Amino acid sequence: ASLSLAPVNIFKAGADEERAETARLTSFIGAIAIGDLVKSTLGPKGMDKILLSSGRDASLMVTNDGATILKNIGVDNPAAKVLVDMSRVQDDEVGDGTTSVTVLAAELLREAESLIAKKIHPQTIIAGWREATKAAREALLSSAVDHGSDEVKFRQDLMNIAGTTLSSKLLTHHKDHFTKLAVEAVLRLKGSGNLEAIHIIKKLGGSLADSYLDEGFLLDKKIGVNQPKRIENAKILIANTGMDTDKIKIFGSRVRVDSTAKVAEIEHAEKEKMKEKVERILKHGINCFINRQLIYNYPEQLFGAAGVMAIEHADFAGVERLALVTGGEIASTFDHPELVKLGSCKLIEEVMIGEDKLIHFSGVALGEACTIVLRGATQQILDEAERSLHDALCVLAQTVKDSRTVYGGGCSEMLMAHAVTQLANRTPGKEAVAMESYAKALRMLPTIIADNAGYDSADLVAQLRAAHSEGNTTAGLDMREGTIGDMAILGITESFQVKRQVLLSAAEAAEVILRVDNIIKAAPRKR
Amino acid sequence: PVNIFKAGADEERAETARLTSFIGAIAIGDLVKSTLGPKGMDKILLSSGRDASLMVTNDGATILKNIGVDNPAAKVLVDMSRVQDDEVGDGTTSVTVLAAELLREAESLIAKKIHPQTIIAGWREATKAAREALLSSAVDHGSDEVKFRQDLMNIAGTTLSSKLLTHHKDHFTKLAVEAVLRLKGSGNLEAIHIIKKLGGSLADSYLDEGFLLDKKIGVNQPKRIENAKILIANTGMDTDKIKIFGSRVRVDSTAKVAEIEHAEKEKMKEKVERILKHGINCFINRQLIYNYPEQLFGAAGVMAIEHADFAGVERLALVTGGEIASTFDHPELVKLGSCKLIEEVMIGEDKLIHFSGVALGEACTIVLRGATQQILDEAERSLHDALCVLAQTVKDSRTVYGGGCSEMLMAHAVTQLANRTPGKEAVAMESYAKALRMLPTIIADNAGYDSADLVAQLRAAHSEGNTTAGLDMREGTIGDMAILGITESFQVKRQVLLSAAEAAEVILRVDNIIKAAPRKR
Amino acid sequence: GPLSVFGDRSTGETIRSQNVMAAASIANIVKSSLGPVGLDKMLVDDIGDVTITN
Amino acid sequence: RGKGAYQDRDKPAQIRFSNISAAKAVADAIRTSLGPKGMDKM
Amino acid sequence: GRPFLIIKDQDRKSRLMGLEALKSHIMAAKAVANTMRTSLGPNGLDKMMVDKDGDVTVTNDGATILSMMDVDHQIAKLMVELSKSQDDEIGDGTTGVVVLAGALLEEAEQLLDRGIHPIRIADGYEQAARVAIEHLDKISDSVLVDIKDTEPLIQTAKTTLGSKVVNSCHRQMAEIAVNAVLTVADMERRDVDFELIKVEGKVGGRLEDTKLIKGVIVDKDFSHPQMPKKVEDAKIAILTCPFEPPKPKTKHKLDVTSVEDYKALQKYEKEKFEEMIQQIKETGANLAICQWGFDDEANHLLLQNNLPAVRWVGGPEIELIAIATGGRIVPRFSELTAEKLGFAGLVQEISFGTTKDKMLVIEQCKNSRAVTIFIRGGNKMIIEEAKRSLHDALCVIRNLIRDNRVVYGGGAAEISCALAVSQEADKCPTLEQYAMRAFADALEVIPMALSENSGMNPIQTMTEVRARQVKEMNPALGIDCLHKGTNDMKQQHVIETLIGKKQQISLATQMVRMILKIDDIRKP
Repeated sequence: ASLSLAPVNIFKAGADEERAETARLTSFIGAIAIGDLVKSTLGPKGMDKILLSSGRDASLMVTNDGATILKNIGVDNPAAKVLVDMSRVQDDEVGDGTTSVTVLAAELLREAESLIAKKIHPQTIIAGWREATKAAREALLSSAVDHGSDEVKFRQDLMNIAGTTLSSKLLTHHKDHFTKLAVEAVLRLKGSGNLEAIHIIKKLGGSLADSYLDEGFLLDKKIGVNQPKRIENAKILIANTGMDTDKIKIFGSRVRVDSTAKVAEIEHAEKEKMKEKVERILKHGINCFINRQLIYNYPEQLFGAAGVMAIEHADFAGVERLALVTGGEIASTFDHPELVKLGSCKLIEEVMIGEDKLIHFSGVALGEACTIVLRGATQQILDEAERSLHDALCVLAQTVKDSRTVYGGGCSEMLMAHAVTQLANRTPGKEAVAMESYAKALRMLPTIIADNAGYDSADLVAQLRAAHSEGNTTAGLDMREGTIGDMAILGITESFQVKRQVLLSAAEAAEVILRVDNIIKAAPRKR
Repeated sequence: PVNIFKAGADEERAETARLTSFIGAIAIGDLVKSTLGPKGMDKILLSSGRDASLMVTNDGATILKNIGVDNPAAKVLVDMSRVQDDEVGDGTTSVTVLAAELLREAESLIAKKIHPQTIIAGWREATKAAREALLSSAVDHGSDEVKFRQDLMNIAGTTLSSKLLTHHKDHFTKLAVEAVLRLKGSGNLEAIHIIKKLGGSLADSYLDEGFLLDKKIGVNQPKRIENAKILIANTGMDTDKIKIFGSRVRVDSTAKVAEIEHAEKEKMKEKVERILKHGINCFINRQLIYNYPEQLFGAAGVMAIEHADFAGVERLALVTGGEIASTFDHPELVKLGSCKLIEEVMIGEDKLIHFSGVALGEACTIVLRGATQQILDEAERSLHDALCVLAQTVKDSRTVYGGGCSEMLMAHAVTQLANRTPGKEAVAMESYAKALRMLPTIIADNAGYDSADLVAQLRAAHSEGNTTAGLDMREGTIGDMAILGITESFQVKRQVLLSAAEAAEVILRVDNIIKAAPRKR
Repeated sequence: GPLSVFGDRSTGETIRSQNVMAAASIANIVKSSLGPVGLDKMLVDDIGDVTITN
Repeated sequence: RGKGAYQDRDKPAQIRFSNISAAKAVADAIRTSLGPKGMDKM
Repeated sequence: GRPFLIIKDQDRKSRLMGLEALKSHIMAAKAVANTMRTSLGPNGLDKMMVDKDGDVTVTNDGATILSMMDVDHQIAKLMVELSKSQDDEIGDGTTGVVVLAGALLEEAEQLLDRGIHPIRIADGYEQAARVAIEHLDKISDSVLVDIKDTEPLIQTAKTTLGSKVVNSCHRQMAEIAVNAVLTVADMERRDVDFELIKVEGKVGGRLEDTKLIKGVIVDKDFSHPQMPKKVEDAKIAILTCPFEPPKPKTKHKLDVTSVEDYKALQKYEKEKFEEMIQQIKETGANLAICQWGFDDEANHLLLQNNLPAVRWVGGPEIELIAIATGGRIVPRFSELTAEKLGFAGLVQEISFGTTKDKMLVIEQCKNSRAVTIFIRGGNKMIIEEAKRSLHDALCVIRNLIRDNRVVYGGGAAEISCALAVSQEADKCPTLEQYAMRAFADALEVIPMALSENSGMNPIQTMTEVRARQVKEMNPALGIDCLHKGTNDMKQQHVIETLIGKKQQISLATQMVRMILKIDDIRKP
């Protein structure tokens, strides 16, 4: 039985529902819309789109990866929101394959709607895909390879994976200039996350080739007059203190006098209290200073009387980066001039960068945090460059965390397809057709890659199925041309953890969305 | 880059056009796919601007007749169904669902960036091979009376499965057979009469051993006559105006007018005696007649029948052995209609005149005493389709096998051709063959059986070479219709496949849908 | 509902009571024109015709 | 029994239930029309 | 008399009364019950729906579905209220009870067209519920659960997760839930308050990561991010006051009549600061647990004191930390001493790698009282689904604190109670057998919808299972829940609550008895 509209109006204005295959049609139309919106961009020869806002200065940003794309657009069907949320989750995890998981989910739902059009019990499909995905996970982990035993091979694999990521986005156009550079940045991590420690600077103009990673550190603030103009070998102390007004922690105090002479006396007393505080800080004998909060005019004049360099208010990230790179401390108590560690560096001096000024910090004590210089023909280039390189940095950090990798895109996919097919040989009954549909769904991905490349698909897929059926598990589609070749020599190494996670998440999201039976929209919240 | 169309004029020159056409085509296909096989369920065409006129129908011809659309491809398929129903009968359902499946194939193929001309050529060759194979399998009969009669019984019984009347198939199919027997080999369709009289049961209906008329009789006509000498006429008999004009009565006294009136009465009596000189016991008038001729006829005392129908008088002239006359100078050059008895019969709550023991029985009169007007209308539609099929199978004696038998035969032949064919076309043809496989599949879907199992078994049987293998619809098994008696018209299936082929040819060769700006409404 | 749309329906002694409603109503008006002795009632048309009846 | 046709089509169920429900409605409406003690309708 | 305004504003005034009102009731309620059909118990699907503000939330926890609807008719709101009641009572059958109510009112509308007063139907339903619950209590088997045996509870939770997507892993959740209940339960009072558990979830990860932490999780990082990040076993203290100098909660105007007053105050400020530092350093506790934040001077001093601490920590999380650590609450340094300190098992900082969140966990070596549950999954929909499912599981275990809190479910209970109802009803006079038989039919409604949801050929399934469980009597012959044959439930062992089904029966019976009575209606 299924009937919820004939008897009476059980809904207020704008409230509706759909029980039968209509709900499935709506959800699947939304899902296929998502897929075609995203499958037109997947692959190392994937494509690119433009996101345009409705009014209000028409926000322009170029992007290849579909994460921000699904963020910006207003998705309507609940399944569409579910898809954009799985995209955001996969994006926050690692990146560079969010597009892949979205396309894979949509394509799975394509075979799902086909098979349910062949009148199949959904629970059967769910169980079949669960077992098949478990088997595929086991096989792929069996195919996982560890590395990092040496430096040259591991570093080469890092350039490989970096460039492979750069293929999916536009950075491919100069990927070499990026690759090794990017590697060095991940070297400076030395076992800690928080990519915010890595700094990126953009200025319109220059060129992508002109972009480079600083051989030191950079800061963007301004300096006072009575401070010097060129310094070297500075000793650095960090602070987060209130030196603008000397607000006493007790609120309620007030001066109750009559003669203004007492006011002059107490103001001289305050000025000398500030002078003695400056003496307390300067007792540490530092050569350079930074405070997280504002350096007031009287403090600035006292520093100029000392005549040493002092850096004014800044952020939390900047002070953390400086503490990392110089090994100082963020000090807010100065009764211990020798019980503190001073930041270390060798050269601090401004550099007129085109139409901008940035101070050069060479010879820093610790080369942990780094500043990246970006230049481009349009600001959209800078935006997508920063997005893509952030993605690449995330992937590089993730593969530094675990050195378990697999072979290139599709080849690992295609051998998992082979294993699932072998199970299909072992799989009897009705679940067999569901799981083999699962299998060809997996096999569809390299077809889409070939289509995005611009080469014949059927010949390549059949030939490479033959190749992977003979045990030649290292051959695959050529990246350089539409031919077939081993990626071990070609140099395409694929991070096992990222895409095993991708497979797991895609399976979970697909089964969740397939477990649906009823869409009931509530009211539109009448204005 | 510049607007060029009128307000309301649209042009889609991308794949969105084919998308719209395809979704409309699928909307057509699913609506009718429930009206196929012996398991079909009927539909309602409900109206709101037609003053709440409804009709229930199973043969999708009326369904596509009563629905319009803006997408021109759906109207193209509606006209295709028009053509199909213009040829024989049921199969519009078949050809339309088949076109839906082939266009779904085209969808899947375009999903691989293929130039459609390859598909076109491959389907040309596949259709040629399939038609050749089916013709080579064309089973023919009529060399024996019993064999031909049983073939007609099998065709009629199988056809009533697709419509409602199956509930009394033995009381209907066989009956319809005798009707086409009464055609005596004449090619006329318009001799069978269709009668609807609500009340009673479809089993209460019958085929009378004669003919019936539904017109008023004259003022004084006998109720019953025996051994009727019958004549049919079409003249004035309405004070028989002289047919000459531009002639006026212009006198100065009314005695002359009185004499003119007396003379016209005498002239009309002269016409009556001219007719009576031939000598008849039953008169027929296709049209009305006036009081004075009626009094003259009552003086003669014969049967005068007034205001008949052109088609009906043609039928009755074919039937009773007379021909319509308009001049009566020749009691010698006319053939007279003949019947045994002409009596009165009350059917439903309407009055009919009964021809019993007619000298001949060419035309037919099928009375339906059904139980509702809508069931009566669909019953008359169904019997029209069935008698069209009967006439067509009498025309060409060659027959074929249904239950997918011939269908999987051509499917396997195309399979082998694709196997021996290189290039994309092969799999396309294979998919084309797969397309054909969907047709019996949907039939089983109407039954709701183990679909894939049955399809696999049929493909295995046809690969083995068992060329009489079919689907048992009584239980859901696989058997031989030669035992079962499931035979159809060779012409029907042949033209179904050919029309489907050409419809696919024309539909696939579209690239840009341009809807002109609406005039107004 | 009952599939009698585009209209209105009523039942119960209520409507039977309403059957009294108009009927008893028209009684009161004529309640002064009885048999041997009664009083006349005045009628004015839309045109304004002056008319009396008993 | 094993898996098979899930009967993913249930719209015909909605139409059939709607028609039969309307049928009981219309039949119920005039259930006070016949009887040697039956009532009528105006 | 000309009609006249008696009731204020009869123009916009709409009245319905009589059998037609009952017709409206039954039709709306049947529509709702059939709307809520396809999520029944151990095996079903999930209905997805969006609310006014555009939020996607899907579950078979039927109470949420009914709650998030902008429905129009009153009886449906009453249904939503009943669903919320049953959910806050047990947490399962959130759709079972409403489908049962729909079945009961189906029977009511059938018998109504037979011309009988609704009092008869309500009385029949009440008597039948009496009999059904009585036999349901006769048939449930006592479960002897101790502190060292968990397998029956593991299978209980495993079966409970049926039709709930969390049955992906289907095993570890049962274990972690049982462990959490054991750790936090108040055995003597038989009491478990769920405010003691910080049910948390973070997107990403996998359902394999569903874990129980025998401690507390905190979502604030170091006051000094450069300070060393992790400490092993430690001693904590909980101060409910900031590190600012003590200013009273009365408006105070501190005059400064002299410059030496200025010097005295600027010296007293620091003197208080380092005095506080010395006070807290003396007690030896490694950690300080505050609520209102404090000044950077304390941060740098603790940097020079190497004594970890946090700030702005919220109220309930402060209380949970105190509960887990075993100490007491120290308002101010006067109460500060080495005694009331809380010992730490180990404390560590994580950032979830790619994320920029920071989150401290406290895992205790010694006995704990407040545990934490963390979730990893696919999206916020996954997170909320896991949260609500595990929460319902905790409710199930809390009900299961006692023995005999389980009877074989999966629909077999429905057949058994229907059989008992029919057997009792048959030996009765007239005018009641009809209503009792109606209740019986409502009882076997549940297995019918169960078989439908599974996609099994329904009517033959119920017929064969009924014959099997009639010829030989047992509470374990229910229809296939794992759909693999073996309908003897002494093998599959659907292990679900007793009071859940009993409360569903009671709620449905009382609610239908209530709705049967509203015969005259009035709307504007």
